Amino acid sequence: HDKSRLVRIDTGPMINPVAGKPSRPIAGDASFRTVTAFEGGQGKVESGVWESTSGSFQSNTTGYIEYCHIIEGEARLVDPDGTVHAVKAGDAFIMPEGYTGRWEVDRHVKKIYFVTHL
Amino acid sequence: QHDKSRLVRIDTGPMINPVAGKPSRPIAGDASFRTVTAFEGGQGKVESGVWESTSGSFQSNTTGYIEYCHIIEGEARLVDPDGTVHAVKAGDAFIMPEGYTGRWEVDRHVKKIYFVTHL
Repeated sequence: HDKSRLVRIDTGPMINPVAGKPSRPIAGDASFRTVTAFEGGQGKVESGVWESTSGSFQSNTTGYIEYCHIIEGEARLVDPDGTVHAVKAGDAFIMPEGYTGRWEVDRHVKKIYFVTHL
Repeated sequence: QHDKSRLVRIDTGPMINPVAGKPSRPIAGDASFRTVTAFEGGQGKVESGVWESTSGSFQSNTTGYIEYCHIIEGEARLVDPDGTVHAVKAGDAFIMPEGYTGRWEVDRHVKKIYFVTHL
């Protein structure tokens, strides 16, 4: 990217998505597709689109803060103490540094992410 | 304030106790801002919340930080230094890179979620 050109996040059909799988699977066989939209701050900042199929898996954001904006489908985030957060298209949230809750995806979900490494 | 084991949800409902502001580089129309901070982290490095502007135009200057914007209501145009026009409306997400100096043109009213990371 260049300092004088706005970077738009394309929420249309994913171009050359990267395949992935959760590193902390719980249940089901969730698989991921990601497209990076932006990289800056000498490797410390990244943004793009991510998709998951059904399943459950644990987060660990030790070392970074992540903003999420659900754009399609739905999921539940369940904090370590059991507090359930139902998220659906249009919902925005932040996983603070060192967040270790889990994702439960009944069907399908897509989000925009913005990550800042500390 | 926040805790590492509690998800932080950004309230996109009515602005509660917003802080009033004005553009640093107004162009035309006396745009007036309201901001509500949702999150502060990384010992001053990261801030996120909701921001609104009334009609008008103003020039940005993001020297020292990267800003993610997600339009949640209304619409605007962002015009890059070279004249490239970006029409933005509800649901559109974009990033102003560090040192961005394009301008905003708000015909009526616009509201966005912002996430800023200082460099």
